[PDB]
Amino acid sequence: GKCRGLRTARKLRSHRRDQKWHDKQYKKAHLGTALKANPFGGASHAKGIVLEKVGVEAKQPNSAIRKCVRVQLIKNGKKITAFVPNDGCLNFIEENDEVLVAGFGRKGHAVGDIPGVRFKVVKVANVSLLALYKGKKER
Amino acid sequence: PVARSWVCRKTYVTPRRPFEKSRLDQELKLIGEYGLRNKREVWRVKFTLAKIRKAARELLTLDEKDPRRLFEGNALLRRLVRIGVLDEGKMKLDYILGLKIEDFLERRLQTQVFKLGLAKSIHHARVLIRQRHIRVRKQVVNIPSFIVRLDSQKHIDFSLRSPYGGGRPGRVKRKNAKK
Amino acid sequence: HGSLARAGKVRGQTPKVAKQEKKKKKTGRAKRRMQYNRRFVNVVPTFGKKKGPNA
Amino acid sequence: ARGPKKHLKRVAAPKHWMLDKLTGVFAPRPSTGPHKLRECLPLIVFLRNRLKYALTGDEVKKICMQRFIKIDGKVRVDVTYPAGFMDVISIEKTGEHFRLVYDTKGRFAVHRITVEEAKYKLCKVRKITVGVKGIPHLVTHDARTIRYPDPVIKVNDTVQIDLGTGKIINFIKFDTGNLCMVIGGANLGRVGVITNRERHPGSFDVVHVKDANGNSFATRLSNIFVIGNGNKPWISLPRGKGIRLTVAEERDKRLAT
Amino acid sequence: TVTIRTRKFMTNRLLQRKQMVIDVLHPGKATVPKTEIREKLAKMYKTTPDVIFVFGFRTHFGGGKTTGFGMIYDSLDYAKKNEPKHRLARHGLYEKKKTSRKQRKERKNRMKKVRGTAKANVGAG
RNA sequence: CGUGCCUACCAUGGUGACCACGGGUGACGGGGAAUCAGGGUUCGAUUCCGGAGAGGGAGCCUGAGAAACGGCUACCACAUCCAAGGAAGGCAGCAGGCGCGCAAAUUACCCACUCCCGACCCGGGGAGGUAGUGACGAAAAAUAACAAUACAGGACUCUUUCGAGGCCCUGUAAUUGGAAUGAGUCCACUUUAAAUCCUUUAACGAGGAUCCAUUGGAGGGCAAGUCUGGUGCCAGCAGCCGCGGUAAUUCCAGCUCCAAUAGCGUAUAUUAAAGUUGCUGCAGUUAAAAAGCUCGUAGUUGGAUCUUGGGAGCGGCCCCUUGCC
Ligand SMILES: [Mg+2]
Ligand SMILES: [Mg+2]
Ligand SMILES: [Mg+2]
Ligand SMILES: [Mg+2]
Ligand SMILES: [Mg+2]
Ligand SMILES: [Mg+2]
Ligand SMILES: [Mg+2]
Ligand SMILES: [Mg+2]
Ligand SMILES: [Mg+2]
Ligand SMILES: [Mg+2]
Ligand SMILES: [Mg+2]
Ligand SMILES: [Mg+2]
Ligand SMILES: [Mg+2]
Ligand SMILES: [Mg+2]
Ligand SMILES: [Mg+2]
Ligand SMILES: [Mg+2]
Ligand SMILES: [Mg+2]
Ligand SMILES: [Mg+2]
Ligand SMILES: [Mg+2]
Repeated sequence: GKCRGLRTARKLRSHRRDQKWHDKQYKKAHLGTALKANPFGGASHAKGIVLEKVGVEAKQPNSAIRKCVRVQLIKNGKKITAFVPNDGCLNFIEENDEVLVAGFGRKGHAVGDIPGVRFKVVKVANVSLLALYKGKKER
Repeated sequence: PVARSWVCRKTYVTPRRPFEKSRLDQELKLIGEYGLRNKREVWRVKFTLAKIRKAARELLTLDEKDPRRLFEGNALLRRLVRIGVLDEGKMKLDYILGLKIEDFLERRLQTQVFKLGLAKSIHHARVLIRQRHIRVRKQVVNIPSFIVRLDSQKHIDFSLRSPYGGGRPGRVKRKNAKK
Repeated sequence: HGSLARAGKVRGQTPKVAKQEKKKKKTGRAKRRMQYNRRFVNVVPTFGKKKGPNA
Repeated sequence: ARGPKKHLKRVAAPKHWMLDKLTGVFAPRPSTGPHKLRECLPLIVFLRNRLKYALTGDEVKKICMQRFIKIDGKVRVDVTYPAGFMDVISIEKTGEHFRLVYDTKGRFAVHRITVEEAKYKLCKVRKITVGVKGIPHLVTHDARTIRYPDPVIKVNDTVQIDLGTGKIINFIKFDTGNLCMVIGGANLGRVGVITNRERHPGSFDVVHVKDANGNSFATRLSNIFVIGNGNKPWISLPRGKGIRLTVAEERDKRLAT
Repeated sequence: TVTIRTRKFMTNRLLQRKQMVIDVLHPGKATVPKTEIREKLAKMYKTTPDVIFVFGFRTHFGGGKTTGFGMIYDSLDYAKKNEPKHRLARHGLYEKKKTSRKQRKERKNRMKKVRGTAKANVGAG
């Protein structure tokens, strides 16, 4: 039961402009609470300071203990658990270091095996964990 | 502020599907036949063909008596005749759509060189067009992916070069050793 | 909560293997040339049922 | 901004100056003169770009201030004195003489007419008025103000003007059946006979023109310059009657070579 | 051995000069210097070598043709007057002898600081 | 200059559900950019047009032209030198520094080009232009091949051939030449204001220590390992599905492969894929969805009906209605 007259462009535009809000992607794109609620301020990366080294549980079909770093942010000031990727790198991270972090696959969701950690460590003291992993430079 | 130029065309298209078994085999046999470098200069030919097809469909869209259709149709036909993809025959627009991919690779530099001799195996023709050993009229050519215009098509003859001109470029080493 | 002791356990306990010498792989044009010649020009004697690109 | 501008960008230059992209940031802004900047032509572009007399811009400043170049019989000291449609350019020490008309495409061209036509210049009447003690005045698009012209000059007429004494001679009026030349709009450089004018009270009248081989255009009154008297041009005109050919006719001409 | 031709030849009696586009041919040797081009053109036009100027050159990718712009002058006064001083500088007729920055600008600011006689003193020495 | 631009008097008006008024913008506006059936959606700080502001905000002289800030006056907030009596300050101009960050270049050279200003052919211009940094991005493009000789891992025209091979593909850390030519090393031209870079040319410059292509990946999606050794729901991998609890096609290593190639992985904004924002072009019995029903203004849509067959002429004109006066 649509509307199809020649003079109905106002009704069509107003109804579409109202019904565009119920999409989740549009409402978190153009409603302010998604930007001013999360960390990173809507940016790709952020620096922070290591607060502590935290091991957390995994889910039930796959049980393990993941290794993460709690981070005071330089920019915003919110505390973040961030996942540290590879086999080592918990040894490569020490207390109170400048750490660059990013997201995983989509910022609204975590990874499957991990409960509530949304963030991935890229660098420690301006050196990547990739270089720290496959014999490259140093801390 | 500054004003020099700002214009940038990508003669280059990434195809959509990354991993297709048929597409990979088709482009691999195309590479192996016409002796190319990598798939970016394969996709050059695909982008040029797609541009000519979009121009051809935009011309076939309009009415026959239209002056823009007549002018741009005759112009595109003259461009294809000067390249050497078409004959001097079928000047309809639909034959342009009848064209395949391999014609541009067939009308490249080194493939026409290999048909006209003095070349000896496409992968060695790659070296012969890079190292200055194959020419065109009076402007010596370095670049492989050259469009041989049909009205020249013949003048491939190269002066002051080691197999035809003369000089001791590295046989000077061997003959100083034979001294 | 759990112990943060074990870290890089497997990569530490992994025995090292000497990275033995490889010949230089041909690059670019020559690589694509042997890619073509390895499977398109002398694999047509073999029959079209089985496939063996690595085993 | 604050007051008048004092520059002009090379990209913001009008199209018909045939200027380049990679050359420089600044276009020559022409001086304030008797012609508008949208219709003018700078002397530095005229000597430098098209005629290939001087490679650099400074050489034009040297020759003009060494007095070689005169406009309408007298020397302009400026390097950027603006020209206009239908102006005399004479050059003294080298026997050469130029006239500014329009190409069929819309551009200025070279037209090497003689000193016999250097003497004679056409111009369009802008408006007419009366001044002190009841004397008449005529105003030219070339910003000539001349008193006691004639009583029988309509507003949109053409006066042949002399550059010796600056006094008028042998006017020509505006009438159905006169040969005119277009100076503006999208159809400039078109030469044809005035067919039919429509007069509106909405301040903008239209004129339909035909030429040889019967092709017809239409334009507005300020874009119109009457050039002849009943299909007879007063002034010699370059490239035939300056008819615009066709895209296809240009292609066939260049194929005929 | 080398061949100089003139393509495009402008007459300019406004400046008392003659301009030409110069094609220098090369089946052999490298790009010919300023001397021998000048002598070969001065012989083929039969005038004096100290008055013909030439500038600007490309190379068309393997032997080939180098294209230049050549000024032919009649008189030395017209040569000195119609040329830019940087093209005088190849023949040494014009010099400024110390082309440094901060000299003109620091003289400007020291003259903008003080006034009059001591201004002339510091700005002249 | 025209005007509620301001004064005085008088009238009581003006706008709005066709979205007024009021908030928000991580909003300067356009010409444009990205995105490919078509239709759109998302940006447009930024080289062109136009507007605004020089720490906030106010006032003003000169001048045709300013509420100018590389002009002035006071306040506020900073901040310099002080002999403590006072002086000068305004980089969101060019380089450069501190801070801020995820995030950004040398205190260079020149008025030679472009044009601009002044009394003026000559002065001056961090406006500009040239060089240095520059994997923002783009174009073209070697990276050791190349034809060889020989051994054949052996395919192919076909003869009992257990091979003629005037074709061949490829492994030859096998030899041989072209010792092809380039990157670098440097003379000399040119280039340019002065150099530089490119091109040109001379002299060197390759036999695997060469003059060395990496980035990711190999269960499915998704091209490519049911190879080997460790590891034992631990470590860890994996964007999802999932793997790992003593044989792991998935962890860690080696070997062999796969894909793109001097550019690949990653994070994020955003477009198509998404006919999962649907006007073209979606649904509404049961999956999410037809208001409890009805009246009703604004909106939206609204039956039919009023000028026709012909004629002249070939192979567009007049009327029997065809522009009236
Ligand atoms: Mg997810
Ligand atoms: Mg301004
Ligand atoms: Mg009042
Ligand atoms: Mg804002
Ligand atoms: Mg598109
Ligand atoms: Mg579109
Ligand atoms: Mg602006
Ligand atoms: Mg202002
Ligand atoms: Mg200013
Ligand atoms: Mg400042
Ligand atoms: Mg990996
Ligand atoms: Mg593996
Ligand atoms: Mg597969
Ligand atoms: Mg991943
Ligand atoms: Mg649906
Ligand atoms: Mg239910
Ligand atoms: Mg339901
Ligand atoms: Mg109603
Ligand atoms: Mg009706």
